[PDB]
Amino acid sequence: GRNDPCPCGSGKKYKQCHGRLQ
Ligand SMILES: [Zn+2]
Repeated sequence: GRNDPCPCGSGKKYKQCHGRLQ
């Protein structure tokens, strides 16, 4: 859903930015 809140404000990005948790 292009939910890249954080300081990205976009889509997909966050998953690669704040989506990974390892
Ligand atoms: Zn981010």
